[PDB]
Amino acid sequence: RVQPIKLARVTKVLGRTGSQGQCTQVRVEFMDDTSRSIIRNVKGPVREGDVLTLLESEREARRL
Amino acid sequence: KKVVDPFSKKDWYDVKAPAMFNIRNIGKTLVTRTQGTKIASDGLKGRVFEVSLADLQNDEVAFRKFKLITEDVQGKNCLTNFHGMDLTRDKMCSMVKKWQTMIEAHVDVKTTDGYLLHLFCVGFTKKCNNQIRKTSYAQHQQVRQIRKKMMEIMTREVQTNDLKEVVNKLIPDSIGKDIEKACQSIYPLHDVFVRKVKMLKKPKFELGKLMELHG
Amino acid sequence: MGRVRTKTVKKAARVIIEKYYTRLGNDFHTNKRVCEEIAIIPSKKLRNKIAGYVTHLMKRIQRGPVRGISIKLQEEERERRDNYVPEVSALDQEIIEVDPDTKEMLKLLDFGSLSNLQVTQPTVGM
Amino acid sequence: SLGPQVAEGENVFGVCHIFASFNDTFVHVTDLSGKETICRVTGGMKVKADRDESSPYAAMLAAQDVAQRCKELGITALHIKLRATGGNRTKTPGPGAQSALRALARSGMKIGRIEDVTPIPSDSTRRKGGRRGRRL
Amino acid sequence: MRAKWRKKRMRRLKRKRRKMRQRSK
Amino acid sequence: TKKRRNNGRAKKGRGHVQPIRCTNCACCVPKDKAIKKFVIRNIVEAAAVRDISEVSVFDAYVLPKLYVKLHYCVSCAIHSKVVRNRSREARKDRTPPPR
RNA sequence: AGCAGAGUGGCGCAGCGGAAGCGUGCUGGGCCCAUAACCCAGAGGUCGAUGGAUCGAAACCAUCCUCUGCUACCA
RNA sequence: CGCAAGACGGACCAGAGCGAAAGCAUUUGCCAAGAAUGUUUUCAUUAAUCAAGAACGAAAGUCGGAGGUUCGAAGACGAUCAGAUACCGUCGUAGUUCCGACCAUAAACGAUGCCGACUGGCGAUGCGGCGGCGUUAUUCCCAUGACCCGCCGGGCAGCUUCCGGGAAACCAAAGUCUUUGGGUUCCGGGGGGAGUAUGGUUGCAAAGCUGAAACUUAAAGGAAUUGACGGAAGGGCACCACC
RNA sequence: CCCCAUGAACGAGGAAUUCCCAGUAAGUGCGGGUCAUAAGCUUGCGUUGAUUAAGUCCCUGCCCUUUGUACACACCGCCCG
Repeated sequence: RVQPIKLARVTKVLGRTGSQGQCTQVRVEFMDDTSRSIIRNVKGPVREGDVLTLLESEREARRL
Repeated sequence: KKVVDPFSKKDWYDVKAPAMFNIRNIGKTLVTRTQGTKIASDGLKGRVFEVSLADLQNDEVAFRKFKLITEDVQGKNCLTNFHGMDLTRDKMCSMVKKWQTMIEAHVDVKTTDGYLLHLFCVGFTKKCNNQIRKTSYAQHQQVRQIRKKMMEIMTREVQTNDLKEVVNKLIPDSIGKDIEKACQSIYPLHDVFVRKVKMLKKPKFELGKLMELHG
Repeated sequence: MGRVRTKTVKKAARVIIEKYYTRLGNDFHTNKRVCEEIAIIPSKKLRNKIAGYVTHLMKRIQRGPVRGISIKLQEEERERRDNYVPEVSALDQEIIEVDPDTKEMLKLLDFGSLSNLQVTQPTVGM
Repeated sequence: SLGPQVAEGENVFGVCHIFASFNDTFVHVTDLSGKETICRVTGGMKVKADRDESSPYAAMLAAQDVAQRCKELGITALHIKLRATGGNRTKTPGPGAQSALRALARSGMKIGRIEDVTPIPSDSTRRKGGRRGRRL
Repeated sequence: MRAKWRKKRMRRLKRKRRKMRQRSK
Repeated sequence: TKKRRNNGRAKKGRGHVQPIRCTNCACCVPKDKAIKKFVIRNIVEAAAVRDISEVSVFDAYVLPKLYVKLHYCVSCAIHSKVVRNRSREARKDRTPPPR
């Protein structure tokens, strides 16, 4: 939306979800706040410690 | 309505509580500016104002909400009057639980003045001192005593003692605590609260008696 | 991956450690050549496995006792724990006294010495 | 837009009246008294699809606008009253209850208190669906 | 449901015979 | 023969009971055959608790809880999977499984 | 005769200012172990005549004829 | 924010209680009734089970009045479907409620007659009585209530096993049965035809009770075991599956 | 089999569907087989050599347990007016 482009980085990978394992739950640290953390769904193959490019942190994951 | 800028045609106000409350600044409201087809005060009186107990006393619990009605307006300050107290949901729910016997009664009662009230109380049985039993149920005979004695106390203290002194006893809840000890012999009991009071009838405005509260 | 050891390895590995405990080192290569001489393993790849498990067992046998096989020095220390423990030589500390309702039994059975009295409160959980 | 003449160290407290459950979410910010009120926004106004009116983001997008017009006026803090449908119905919050709070708080508005209010009978009239109830 | 229907079709049929015999006389 | 001994959940010594309605099948069953699930949750739910609690005007405040008593029926219990099929010798427990 | 419709490109109904429009049928393919249901694919071509605007005319608009529908008479 | 109408007694409410069964949850009072227990009171066999006959008896339905919020057969629509008189959505009459008469039926199921005797163990719960080393509540009290421990009755139930029984499932009764007999009522005879035919009787109506045969057929049915199957549940696996 | 001449459909393909995870897919040639004459086939071999995944039970199917069954010619079963 009218939020500027955010950047947030992985702290840990949780497990794979979706109905073919195509989605991946992941925990991410906000990269400006070190006590803030949100759970996300990320499509691509990820390792740990890599940075994403979030368009919002209003969105939050809860299920497949 | 759909008048142009309909929150720049409104007039702010303040709402003042009785002198018995330590913090008397309740909050703020707004009505539309006067027209000859309907004046400010006529659209401002007869409201209800839910306010917490903690908000006003500033020493104590966040439950025992009071309703207050604006009976008079005085130059951008809206003075209030008692209307009846109520209680939260979660507190009322949490106390109710399995393996207890809930005890309830009400009375219609009159004050020394012309105010008329209709109080609703509650008691719960105690999970006792060192039970190995998993029940706390009581006989039916025992309950009807406790209800009789919960009415007897709550009529004595409210039939005498004028409107303001009633309120003064309910804020620390001296009323409920008195019942808890007086019923203790026939079953110990933990908890007494007055979940509602509903001001049913009330006397004339009486400006002299009015300003006593806001003195 | 995979490669979970079969029972043919685990059967003979235990046997070979019991009867040739002394010959073992903790190196792979030395434990291989010993198994080659004290027995014949008819394959080469099989030999390289049985050595490696014999090595992996011998690591743990130098700690507490394994429950799949026995060696001599453990049965020594077994016997040493099971013939005297340093905790007592006295029975039990020689004098122990008891509270009443035991004293009443002893009264009716001709005993009347070495007692204390405490008459502990009612009752169960109370 | 004209607010009151002081709000510098104090706050002005409105009541938020969040509505819960399915096929609908309201957010309706009012006075302390609730007698008069300000803007009122629905998830059916943000999102048109007739099936995303109860969705999280539709409830968030609603409150993301409503919370602007609050601070525009001078209302800065909010007591919260909840409402699930009740009346011998589901009597349980929808999805868009948790949702709107998380959005409106972080937009910048203060939260003062929160409570549950739901209309719960002490046993009242028969529920629609018949003896055998809905199936399929 | 099945038996309760077999008892019902034969009930209405029995009623019709009564009417038809009452009609005949 | 019987796959029960109670033949309900309890109807011992009592000729009739007042029935009660399922919350999501909209069905009608007895009170003492209905699956009785009481529920405790926080109002705000624990994901956004940090983002809310900081933004309080008070310096402390314990949050309310959400108290609801739910009655499910036989079919709407199995389908939402609060219960499941169990073995022949494993139906004789009365005991709730621990948390 | 007043009013209305049409004068096939498989059928039947004839859709509109972009050369088959709609519904249906036939034939073939797909799905399925198979059938039904369901999903796709077709077909020589001023569409009665005489004219005008037009890039073009069953279809944009006229002048004529014929067949029918409703109404109805000259004969 | 106030008012009106009708309906309804949540959470608390439980393998808890009461009633012959059907059934029975807001307050307070009145009216009559009953079980269990206590008793060194009374009567002295006054009993048990039952053709005839009698009372009560869910819901729906019928007749006459009142009422009609809510839900809602019927009916009218909207979808889904090749079809869809259905499941689903909207509207909605009878009915749902109360008063006075009828109707006598239900998986009215513990699918298990009533009365009596004898035969294992263990822990609970509701009610009465009895005893107590213990704490607590009020006038410090006693009398008493609350909690704790044990004992004796009768009541709703549970757990446990080579009591014994049963085809098994299971059951301290469905046990004490070829070693067959405590008392007594009701009722059953392969599967269909059929709760039909017919006559009797009751009912305003709807129907209830009582109840055959001709003919047809070698299976119908119960419990348990092994497979296969499931638009059942929980795990695991495959580029002849998917992403 | 060779030489000259003739010069069509076809200008990236509907509904559907196959196969494949590392010297692998794809492109490209060669040997053997049948063979008197003759591979667009099959079986092997080299050469050039990617993209995408490091998963899942959604579809299709398979293994194990539990559960239900009027099925055992085994759901492509059985059975009603």
